[PDB]
Amino acid sequence: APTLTARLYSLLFRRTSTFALTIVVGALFFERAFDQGADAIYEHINEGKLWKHIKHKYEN
Amino acid sequence: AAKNVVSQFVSSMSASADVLAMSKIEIKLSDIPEGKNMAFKWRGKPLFVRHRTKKEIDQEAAVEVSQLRDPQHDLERVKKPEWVILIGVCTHLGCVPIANAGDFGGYYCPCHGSHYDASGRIRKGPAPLNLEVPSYEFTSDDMVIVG
Amino acid sequence: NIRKSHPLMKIVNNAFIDLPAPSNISSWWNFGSLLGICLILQILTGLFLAMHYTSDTTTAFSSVTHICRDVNYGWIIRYMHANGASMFFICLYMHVGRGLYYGSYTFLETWNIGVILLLTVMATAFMGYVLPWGQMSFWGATVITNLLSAIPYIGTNLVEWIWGGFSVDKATLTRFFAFHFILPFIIMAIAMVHLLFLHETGSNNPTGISSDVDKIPFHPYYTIKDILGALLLILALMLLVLFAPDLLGDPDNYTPANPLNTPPHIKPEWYFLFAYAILRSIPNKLGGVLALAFSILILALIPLLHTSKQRSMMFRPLSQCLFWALVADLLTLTWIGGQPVEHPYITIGQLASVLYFLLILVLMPTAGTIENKLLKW
Amino acid sequence: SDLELHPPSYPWSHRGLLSSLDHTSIRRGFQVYKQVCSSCHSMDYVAYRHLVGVCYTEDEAKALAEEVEVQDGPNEDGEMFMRPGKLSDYFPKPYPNPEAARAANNGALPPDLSYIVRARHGGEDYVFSLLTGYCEPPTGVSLREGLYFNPYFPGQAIGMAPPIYNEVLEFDDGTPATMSQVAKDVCTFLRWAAEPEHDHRKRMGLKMLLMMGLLLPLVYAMKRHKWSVLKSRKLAYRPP
Amino acid sequence: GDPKEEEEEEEELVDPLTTVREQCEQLEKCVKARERLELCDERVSSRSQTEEDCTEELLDFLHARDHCVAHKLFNSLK
Amino acid sequence: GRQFGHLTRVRHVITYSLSPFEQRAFPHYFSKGIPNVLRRTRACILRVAPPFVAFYLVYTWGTQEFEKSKRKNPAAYEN
Ligand code: HEM
Ligand code: HEM
Ligand code: HEM
Ligand SMILES: C[C@@]1(c2ccc(Oc3ccccc3)cc2)OC(=O)N(Nc2ccccc2)C1=O
Ligand code: FES
Repeated sequence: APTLTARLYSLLFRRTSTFALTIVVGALFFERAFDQGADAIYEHINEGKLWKHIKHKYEN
Repeated sequence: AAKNVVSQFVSSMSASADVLAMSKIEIKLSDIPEGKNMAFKWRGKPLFVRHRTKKEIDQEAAVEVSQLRDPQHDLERVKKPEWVILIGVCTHLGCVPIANAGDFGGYYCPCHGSHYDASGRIRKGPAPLNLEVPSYEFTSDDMVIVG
Repeated sequence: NIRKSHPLMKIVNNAFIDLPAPSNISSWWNFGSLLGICLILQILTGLFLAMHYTSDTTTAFSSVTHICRDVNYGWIIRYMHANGASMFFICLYMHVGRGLYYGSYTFLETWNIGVILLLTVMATAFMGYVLPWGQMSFWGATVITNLLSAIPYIGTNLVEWIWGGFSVDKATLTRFFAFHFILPFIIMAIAMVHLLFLHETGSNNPTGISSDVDKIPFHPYYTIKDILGALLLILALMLLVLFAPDLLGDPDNYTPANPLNTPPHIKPEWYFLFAYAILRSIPNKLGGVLALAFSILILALIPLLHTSKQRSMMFRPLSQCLFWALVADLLTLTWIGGQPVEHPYITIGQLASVLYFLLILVLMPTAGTIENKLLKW
Repeated sequence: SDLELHPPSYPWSHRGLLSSLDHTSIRRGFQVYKQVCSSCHSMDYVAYRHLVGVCYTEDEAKALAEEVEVQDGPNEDGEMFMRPGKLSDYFPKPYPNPEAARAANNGALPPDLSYIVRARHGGEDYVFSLLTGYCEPPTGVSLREGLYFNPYFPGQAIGMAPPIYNEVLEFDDGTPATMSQVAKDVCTFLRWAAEPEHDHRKRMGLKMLLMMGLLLPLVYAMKRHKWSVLKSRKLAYRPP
Repeated sequence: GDPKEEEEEEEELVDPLTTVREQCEQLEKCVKARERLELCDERVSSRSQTEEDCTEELLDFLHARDHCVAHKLFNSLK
Repeated sequence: GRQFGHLTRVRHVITYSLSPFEQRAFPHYFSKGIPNVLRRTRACILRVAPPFVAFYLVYTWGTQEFEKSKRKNPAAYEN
């Protein structure tokens, strides 16, 4: 039983190759998860959007 | 934060208001002479049309597909033979082709040099693609639109 | 491999990596690099705004709105520019204050170059502000330009010359666009010359005592200290852009052109307030503009008035009190410069104006002399 | 003459830090510009497409644009006719050369358009309180001609006839076109006409504090790490 | 009084700003300003030829009214 | 410029130091920092603060006079 940060260090941080690979792969997900999670926060507090407003007009 | 602000700054150089025009200019084309060439704008981009005289039909009724770079036949190109509906830019660079001045059909992009015909499709030079005139729909024999 | 030999990286290394710097420079020292960031900020956004702005009298106000409504993200770029101009002054002010308090002006050349850099950016921001051809842009342009008319004998040929006509019109908006585009490149060159003279001695520090016995490399230390501080400059800039776009921005520039009608109470941008109050104080044309010029041109007299045997004000209780009285006085000038020329205000405004000069030209130097005596030096 | 009062207190639903607009109220507000304000005030910078995003629908935007006639470009004769109504250039311009608005309204020039932020301190409120606050002209002061009196405005006196409560309506919903309700909507809409970016900006703005709240502590910790070595260093002087 | 005339009161048209103004126009600091106004409102009727204005005494009153107008109002609107 | 190796002469001082990966970046951040800021505050209030309250007092007075003098005014014109 080593620790987490240790595992992370051994497998990914030691080399600048992996270190860099890990962060670019980290940004790809962070951006996607931050945008989503953050939009939903923006929406939940508002709700006088163009969204809910739409619902009213699938017609023409 | 870096690609967000770099994207925004980059996306700013893309077009701004421009989601263009209506066009469809009411065209009467059994109105214009036997076979003269007419050009309008459909978003500020020259659209040129000749009629399609008897003698002129068959120069394009005799095509050739077995030796091309893009596929078709004039009659197979548009919906009705003696009635085609061209645009007018040139797939090479952006030199607007002139009315029946070169070889084959009529077309001929100068700006340097390249050929086309009455169907427009490129046959001789530097340009890689056939040009493009959206659809061709008239409405009735006497009237017309574009696309 | 080596940073030291390559004719190019050698400059970089000697400026940002191996430069020996005081172990003890404070947050107050972060502003010079923030002024550099400001200049670059102004340069990038400035440029992208130039890809869409048009310099003709008619479409000027309009093209700017084209940017804020039509051009993708123009609004964010436009606000960063405007709010970047304010930050730039915030930084100038701190930077110049830091130099006064800590005696940094004793580096003659680099301080003198700084004054030039100060006037250059003020010239730059002025031309900038006129660009959208709003009411204040126009009247502000009219006020400031007319200062030159006070100059004896050649005053009017000069304003008309700078106008390219009989008043701020067509010709002026176009030339101001031009000069406003080139000035920041010229600023950039002066700043490199500023940095050159500074490296000759290296940085000063809070104590005013030589740090050659305790130098550290600019690189790991000030590299990160500067990064952290850039992010702070950024937060403060975004807060404005993203929560308070119009806060420092006068509502009247949101209304086009009126060479016929001057707004009721025209109000300078913010960073001109204190100087505006000084100019206004004195009811005289010539003397106002003279007082105005002197109010800024005084920085270059500062070094002659150093009187203390110590460099910094860190060990100088008297000078410290007078320094803040100076700051408090400037803050008063600011308040007053943004107020109507009337009863309580003109008198307050005249007393603050004598105080500013009274404390720089006489109070500070006398404090220094009594601090020396108190110490038996 | 030189005396005057300032606007009340703003409870808008677009006043706080993060705070969208009630896009339904932006609708109603356009309707107010459409039927009432339009006949006097030019709104030179907005267009039918701009609404597509905000209050209407693609198809709806076209339809509303089609209810007017602009002066379309010349054809072969060197003409100048009229056309159904695009979707690409609002511009119902009530008056040609501005002086025509002066002639009609009598001196007074019906100003600007996409209002607030515009030259009016206390933007939306000033307007709301201007429209909603017409009142009886108190004793001692006459009005050179029955101009029109308004407690707010600069100089309490001048210009525009009180155009609110002539209960024009076409609010679908089932919303009572009352004095106030029509004003709240018109100011709300005018807010969006002056600042269309308003909602995106605060969503970004959110992200800026959220990101800054991550990065600030982190970058700070990076600097302390590297500065550790100096902060805890120990000195000793050992002369002969 | 009576329902059919309530929708007619809705067609004769309705109250928003009025019920709130009336209710605020009613209040402490307000009646005080109105009272200061009413008094000055009289001293100009007095010499109804040759004399000043009463613009100022009016402004004070709106200030107090519209203030509590803004606080309370909007809750009713929609 | 000047380079490490040619700055100045130092004799007899020892500097002991630790690796960043061996120490904390925030040891007693609050335990020792708060007291420290209180102390730097005390050390400078008397010089920094007074000029500003002086401006503050003139700020409130000044505006007070402005309002009462011009607007509010129209005091007596009695006949
Ligand atoms: C419709 C609901 C409407 C609104 C809203 C509106 C707004 C408005 C503002 C905000 C002003 C600004 C006051 C100022 O500049 O400080 C203003 C001014 C004038 N208006 Fe208006 N207006 C609306 C409608 C109309 C209508 C239908 C008319 C014509 C009858 C009209 C007229 C005027 C005039 C004249 C002015 C100028 C006031 C002045 O400076 O003398 N408005 N309006
Ligand atoms: C790279 C050189 C620069 C260029 C090309 C540039 C370009 C422009 C343009 C096109 C405008 C008009 C558009 C608008 O108003 O938004 C403008 C306005 C302005 N710029 Fe610059 N600028 C430059 C450097 C500066 C500098 C050094 C400053 C001073 C910090 C500055 C501060 C301003 C200001 C205050 C305005 C008026 C802003 C407003 O309120 O609209 N810019 N600039
Ligand atoms: C374009 C405007 C300016 C830029 C880009 C600029 C840039 C810098 C930089 C990078 C430093 C290095 C360290 C530090 O942050 O302090 C510095 C130091 C200094 N600058 Fe500037 N500065 C500018 C305006 C000024 C002004 C207006 C003055 C004075 C009128 C000035 C005089 C000095 C002095 C005296 C120092 C000495 C450093 C010290 O004593 O601590 N500079 N500047
Ligand atoms: C932004 C601004 C400006 C910019 C730079 C300036 O340069 C100085 C700043 C401080 C001290 C001296 C000059 C001064 C004003 O440009 C401008 O038109 N104004 N507006 C203005 C309003 C009233 C009188 C005079 C000017 C500015 O504030
Ligand atoms: S662009 Fe037409 S031949 Fe080159």
